[PDB]
Amino acid sequence: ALKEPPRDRKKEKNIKHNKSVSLDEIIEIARTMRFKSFSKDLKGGVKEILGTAFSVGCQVDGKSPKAISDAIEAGEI
Amino acid sequence: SGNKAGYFDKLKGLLEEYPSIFVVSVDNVSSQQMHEIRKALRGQGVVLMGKNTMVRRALKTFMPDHPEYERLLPFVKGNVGFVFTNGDLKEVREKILSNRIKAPARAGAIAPVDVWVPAGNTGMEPGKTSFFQALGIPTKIARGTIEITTDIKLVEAGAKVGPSEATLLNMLNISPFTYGMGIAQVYDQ
Amino acid sequence: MRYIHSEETIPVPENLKVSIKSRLVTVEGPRGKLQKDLSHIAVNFSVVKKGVIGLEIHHGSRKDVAALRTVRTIINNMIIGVTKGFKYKMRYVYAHFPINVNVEKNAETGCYEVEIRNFIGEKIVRKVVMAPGVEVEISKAQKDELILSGNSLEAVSQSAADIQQICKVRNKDIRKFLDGIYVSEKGNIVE
Amino acid sequence: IIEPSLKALASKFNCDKMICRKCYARLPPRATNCRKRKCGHSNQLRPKKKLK
RNA sequence: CAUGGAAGUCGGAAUCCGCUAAGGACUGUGUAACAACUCACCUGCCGAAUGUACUAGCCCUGAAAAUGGAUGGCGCUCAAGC
Ligand SMILES: [Mg+2]
Ligand SMILES: [Mg+2]
Ligand SMILES: [Mg+2]
Ligand SMILES: [Mg+2]
Ligand SMILES: [Mg+2]
Ligand SMILES: [Mg+2]
Ligand SMILES: [Zn+2]
Repeated sequence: ALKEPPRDRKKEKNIKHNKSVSLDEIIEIARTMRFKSFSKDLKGGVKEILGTAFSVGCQVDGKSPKAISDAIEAGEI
Repeated sequence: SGNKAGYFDKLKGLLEEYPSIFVVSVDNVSSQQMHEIRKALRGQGVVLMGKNTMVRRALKTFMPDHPEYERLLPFVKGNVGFVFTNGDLKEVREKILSNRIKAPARAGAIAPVDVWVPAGNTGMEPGKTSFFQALGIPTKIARGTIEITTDIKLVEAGAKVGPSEATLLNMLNISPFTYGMGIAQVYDQ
Repeated sequence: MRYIHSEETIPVPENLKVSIKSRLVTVEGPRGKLQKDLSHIAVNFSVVKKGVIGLEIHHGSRKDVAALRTVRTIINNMIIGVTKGFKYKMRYVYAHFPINVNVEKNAETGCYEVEIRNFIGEKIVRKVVMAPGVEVEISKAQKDELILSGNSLEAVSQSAADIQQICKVRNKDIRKFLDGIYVSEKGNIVE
Repeated sequence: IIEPSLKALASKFNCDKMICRKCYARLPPRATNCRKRKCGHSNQLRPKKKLK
């Protein structure tokens, strides 16, 4: 849903890789809907999961979704 | 073999902290069953089973931390798991017995007891009558529903179930198999 | 490199009798009697226990040791045949011309012979006579089945292979002309 | 026409084979060396190509 | 994400985490697509060796000519061969 601007019609015929989205607490807020559906202990694993889930987007700017999830240094909530 | 090395410290660390160990005899049980019982017992107790421990408990038996391990040495035979928990033995007697699944037949599974279909109305679409005619079951269509007038023996106890009857058994939601957790003798009780 | 001692054992059920003399095996049980001659192999037979037969080779080479398991399985097959018998099943496969067979009864002696007509629409009448001790039936369980049964695996299998080998197509592409008679199932008479 | 299971049974005996590249001998599907002596037990085998 | 439709399996580029001894942004089949099945992988049995390349001794294929034929002959196999 976040994507990039609006996915206007007749634009998906060519490459549609312009779906870059920001990497911030907005994704962590969106993770509460899933709420660690499959175990994940206290949802720390789910937090890493959802963070690295947008691996195509490569997070925002220099930071990468995989690097962000791999580095266990952020707050739980 | 990183997980192989990681298993050793977990087993020795976990055995000493928990004074109570419960043995479980689980065999041919679906993965989802262990998933659900793991989530049910997630708050209290941790369940973990693995390959046979030929010398990994014998090393704990050599040194004196628990003289009672060598009493439990001969109890391991095969496909037996261990449960580490801190709850009472009385309360854990029937704690893990929940969620007994209703295993369907597997096209030839030996039925221990004779299987019978009680008289009644099946209620399904009458397009399936070819399945009944395959076994030659006397069926009469009433109000668009197939009704079995007279009970017909499906398979003798201890005999292989016919593939057509076994397939019909899936949609009929009746089977002789009920799979559940197995309780083994623990601490010579 | 010569191996000092190689040994194998065969258990024997409490139903049949076995006697060996000059490396000649005689097996007799509820369903009949069989004979085999093994004078061409240097093996030492012995009775290990109350119901176990042992056989072994001393100072044998690799090639000599190889035959020990063959001998063991042959005698085990004899035991199976004398206590449960054998049964083979075969199927007929034709595309256009139906193939007709006639398994007439004993021809004044114990041998059976099966007559095959109308193979790929040919007017040859072709005749094969099987070894004694093999019983042939046309199945009534379902359509287009031939049943072979007997006591000895070697004779039952050889007769079946004779039937398989007699129906051959010549001067044609066999990837296209799949006409013929083939074996489809092997098992025991009991269970 | 031939029902598929019978066609598979018949194909098992004359379609799924290995072919030696030196003497054109028929070999079992999983064989690795030719059994004939005139080619020297060569290990240059190719599958029998199907008909299509 | 495109998408009748393509929940791995026209496809594009990515390819993470949960819980395990292991069970996948999937190993195929299958299917509108899924599911299913299987595979992979670990475990239940088991009971001591295994796999992958190379090196050289003997033997074999590679090894087709004209009168009948020559390790000197007969013959020889834990040799009467090396
Ligand atoms: Mg031609
Ligand atoms: Mg030479
Ligand atoms: Mg010479
Ligand atoms: Mg000389
Ligand atoms: Mg010598
Ligand atoms: Mg001399
Ligand atoms: Zn060859």
